[PDB]
Amino acid sequence: SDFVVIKALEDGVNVIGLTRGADTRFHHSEKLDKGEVLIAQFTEHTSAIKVRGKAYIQTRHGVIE
Amino acid sequence: SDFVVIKALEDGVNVIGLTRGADTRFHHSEKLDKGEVLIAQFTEHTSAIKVRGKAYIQTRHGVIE
Amino acid sequence: SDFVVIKALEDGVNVIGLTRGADTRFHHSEKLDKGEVLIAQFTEHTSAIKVRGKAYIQTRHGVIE
Amino acid sequence: SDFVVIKALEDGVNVIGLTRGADTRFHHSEKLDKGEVLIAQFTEHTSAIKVRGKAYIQTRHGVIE
Amino acid sequence: SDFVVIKALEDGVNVIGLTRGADTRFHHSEKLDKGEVLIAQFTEHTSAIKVRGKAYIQTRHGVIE
Amino acid sequence: SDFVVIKALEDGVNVIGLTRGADTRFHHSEKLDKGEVLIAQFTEHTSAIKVRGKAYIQTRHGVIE
Amino acid sequence: SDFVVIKALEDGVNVIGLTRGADTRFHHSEKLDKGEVLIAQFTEHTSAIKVRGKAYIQTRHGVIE
Amino acid sequence: SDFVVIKALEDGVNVIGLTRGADTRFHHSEKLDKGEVLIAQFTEHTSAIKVRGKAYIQTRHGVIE
Amino acid sequence: SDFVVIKALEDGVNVIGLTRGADTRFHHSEKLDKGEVLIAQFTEHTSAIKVRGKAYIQTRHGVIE
Amino acid sequence: SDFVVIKALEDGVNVIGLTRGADTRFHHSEKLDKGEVLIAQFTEHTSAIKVRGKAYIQTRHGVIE
Amino acid sequence: SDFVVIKALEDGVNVIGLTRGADTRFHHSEKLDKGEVLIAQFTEHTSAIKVRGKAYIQTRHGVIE
Amino acid sequence: SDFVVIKALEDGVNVIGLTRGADTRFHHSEKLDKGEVLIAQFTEHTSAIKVRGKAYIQTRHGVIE
Ligand SMILES: N[C@@H](Cc1c[nH]c2ccccc12)C(=O)O
Ligand SMILES: N[C@@H](Cc1c[nH]c2ccccc12)C(=O)O
Ligand SMILES: N[C@@H](Cc1c[nH]c2ccccc12)C(=O)O
Ligand SMILES: N[C@@H](Cc1c[nH]c2ccccc12)C(=O)O
Ligand SMILES: N[C@@H](Cc1c[nH]c2ccccc12)C(=O)O
Ligand SMILES: N[C@@H](Cc1c[nH]c2ccccc12)C(=O)O
Ligand SMILES: N[C@@H](Cc1c[nH]c2ccccc12)C(=O)O
Ligand SMILES: N[C@@H](Cc1c[nH]c2ccccc12)C(=O)O
Ligand SMILES: N[C@@H](Cc1c[nH]c2ccccc12)C(=O)O
Ligand SMILES: N[C@@H](Cc1c[nH]c2ccccc12)C(=O)O
Ligand SMILES: N[C@@H](Cc1c[nH]c2ccccc12)C(=O)O
Ligand SMILES: N[C@@H](Cc1c[nH]c2ccccc12)C(=O)O
Repeated sequence: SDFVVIKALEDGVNVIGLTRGADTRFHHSEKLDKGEVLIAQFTEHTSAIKVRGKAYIQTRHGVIE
Repeated sequence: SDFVVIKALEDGVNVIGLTRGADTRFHHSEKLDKGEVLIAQFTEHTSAIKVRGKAYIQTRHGVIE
Repeated sequence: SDFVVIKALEDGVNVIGLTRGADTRFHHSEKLDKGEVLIAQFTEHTSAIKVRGKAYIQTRHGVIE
Repeated sequence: SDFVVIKALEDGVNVIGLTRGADTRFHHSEKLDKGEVLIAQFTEHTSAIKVRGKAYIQTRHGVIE
Repeated sequence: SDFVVIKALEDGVNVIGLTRGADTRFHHSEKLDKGEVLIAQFTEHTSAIKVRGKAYIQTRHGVIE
Repeated sequence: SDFVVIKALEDGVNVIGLTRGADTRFHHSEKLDKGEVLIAQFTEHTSAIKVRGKAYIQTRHGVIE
Repeated sequence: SDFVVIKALEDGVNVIGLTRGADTRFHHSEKLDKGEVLIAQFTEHTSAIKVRGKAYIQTRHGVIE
Repeated sequence: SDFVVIKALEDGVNVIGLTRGADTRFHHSEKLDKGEVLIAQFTEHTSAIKVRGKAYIQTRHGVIE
Repeated sequence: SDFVVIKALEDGVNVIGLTRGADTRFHHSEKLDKGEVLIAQFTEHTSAIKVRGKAYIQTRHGVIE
Repeated sequence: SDFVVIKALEDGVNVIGLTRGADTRFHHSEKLDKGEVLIAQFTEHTSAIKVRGKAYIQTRHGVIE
Repeated sequence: SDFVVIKALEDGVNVIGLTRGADTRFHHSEKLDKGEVLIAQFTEHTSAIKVRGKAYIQTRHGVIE
Repeated sequence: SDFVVIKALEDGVNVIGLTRGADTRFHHSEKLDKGEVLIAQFTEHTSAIKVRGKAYIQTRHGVIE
């Protein structure tokens, strides 16, 4: 499965997993402080990922700066 | 499954998931504030995605803005 | 499955799904207003997609405008 | 399955599906007026596609102008 | 399955499908007027395609004219 | 399955299918007149193809003339 | 399965595995001192990886520093 | 299955199929006169191909001139 | 399965295999003298590899030193 | 299965097939005259090929002469 | 399965196979004298390979000199 | 399966097959005299290949000499 790389560029960045299925809700919010990184897959339970806060992101489709 | 990357360039960008199957209706609306990102897959339940609001988008076919 | 990216360049763009199978009818018309984007897969129920109105389109085979 | 992209360059363009199987006949004719686009797959029921009228076409093998 | 793109450069171009199997005979003749295009697959029933008339052809191996 | 493209450069070109199996015989001879094109697969019944006469040939391994 | 390469650029770097499944908790924290490298897969039990501390990271999508 | 392209550059070229299996013998010799082409697969019954006489050959590994 | 190449640049480089599964602990420590190389796979039993000591490392994602 | 192309540059080039399995012995010797070519697969019965005599050889790894 | 190429650059080079499984031990040491080459796969029984002594090594990830 | 190409550059080159399995012994030594070529697969019975004597070797990972 595909994954995304998220580096926080400030404190309090939020990486949020949305549930896979007919129901869509937030199931987890991971806090990243400045400089911390989360490398997160799409999975059986996560089919969309939301990022709140200033972050540098890499995916297969390129960079978000 | 393929995914799309949506960066909101204004508050209130709406990412709308349309139901897979014989019938087509929206099943989820996810709102993004300016600078927020949604990385969203096509899934068993979502076979089309509509984006309303000023956004920067990446897919396998490149950039749409 | 393949997907197409359609950005409306004017109000009232229509993205129309044609039924997969022996019969061919329109099963859904998605109206896009100017600047809205639809990212739509080919699916069990949709084997052809018609676009009416001024639009910018990306597929695996390139850009249409 | 492969698909083709057809943009009408004049009114009254006709995209015609030919039946898959031992029998070959037209099963559907889709009319495109100037500037309209059809993105159409090969399918269980369609193994050849005929285009009548002035059109710009993209397939995996390139462009017809 | 592979497909071929045939653009007629004169009226009456004939695209001829030859039967798959131990026996070989034509099972279908599709005529194209000048400027018309046929996009045709190899299939369960068609294992060779003959083109008669002045035409521009694309296949996986490139252009034949 | 692989296919070959044969364009006759003179009248009376012969494209001959050889039988797949322990035995090898000619099962079909397709006559091409000048400018005609045959696009022919390897198949359950054809494992070698012989061409007699002046022709332009494309395969996956390049051009023969 | 995909893997990530993490080189600690200071003492006390923490590479944290998050549990695969409906629930998300930290199941392991691997402490890296300066110059140590961890090469870690995504696995049945780990579907997201968090990195705290100054580190140089390689994944399939590029370098993070 | 792989195939080879053989063009005779003189009369009396011989393309010979060797039997697949524990037994190795010639099962077929196809005569090519100057300019004639044989496009021949490896098959259930042919696991080596011998060419006698002046010929131009293409395979996946390049050209023999 | 992927593998990593580790060249020790000093005596006593430690290549440490971490257990695949719900639990994480080291199951093997392999020491390398200066100039020695270990080429090590990810496996049923090893889902993360830790390297301690000055080393030159190659993986699919490039060089880490 | 892979194949090799062997062009003899002298009379009496010997292409020798070695048996697949626990035991290794030659099971077939095919002789080539100057200019003759053998295109030979690896097979159920042949897992190594020895060439004796001056020859030009192509394989997936390039040219050996 | 992947393989590695090891050329000894001095006498007494040691290529050592480590056992696949929960248990890790040396199961074989192959001695290479100057200029000798071992081409060795990863296998059911070998999931890590250790090289002692001055050697030139090629793997899919590049060269160790 | 992968294969290697070995050209002897002197008389008495030895290409030695090592047994696949828990045990490792030499099961075959193929002597090559100067200029002879052996093209040898990895197989059910051979999981490592040793070369003694001056030789030119090609594998998927490049050339050894
Ligand atoms: N529960 C939704 C989540 C989702 C994925 N992609 C989306 C795009 C738009 C809206 C919601 C989604 C699903 O699995 O389909
Ligand atoms: N329910 C439709 C949604 C859809 C996907 N692609 C489309 C293209 C056009 C219109 C609707 C659609 C389907 O699954 O097929
Ligand atoms: N119902 C048709 C729709 C279609 C797909 N491709 C086409 C091309 C031409 C005409 C119709 C079509 C089918 O599934 O086959
Ligand atoms: N019914 C035919 C349609 C067709 C496909 N490709 C063709 C080429 C030539 C003529 C007819 C065809 C088939 O499925 O085989
Ligand atoms: N009936 C033949 C048609 C054919 C395909 N390729 C050919 C090449 C030569 C002659 C005939 C053919 C077959 O299926 O095999
Ligand atoms: N009947 C033969 C035809 C053939 C294919 N490739 C060949 C090469 C040489 C001679 C004959 C052949 C076969 O199926 O194997
Ligand atoms: N338990 C979650 C962990 C996870 C993976 N990717 C994520 C993205 C965001 C939040 C949590 C996650 C899962 O397996 O799905
Ligand atoms: N009957 C042999 C033919 C063959 C293929 N490749 C070869 C190489 C050398 C000698 C004989 C062969 C086989 O199937 O294995
Ligand atoms: N036992 C863990 C080991 C592991 C792999 N990748 C990791 C990343 C972070 C922490 C631990 C790990 C697992 O198999 O999942
Ligand atoms: N009978 C041996 C032949 C062989 C293949 N590759 C080799 C390399 C070295 C020595 C012998 C071989 C086998 O099938 O395994
Ligand atoms: N027995 C171990 C050997 C091993 C492979 N890769 C490793 C990395 C580090 C330590 C040991 C290993 C295993 O199969 O998993
Ligand atoms: N019998 C061993 C042979 C072997 C393969 N690769 C090796 C590397 C090192 C030592 C021995 C080997 C095996 O099949 O695994």
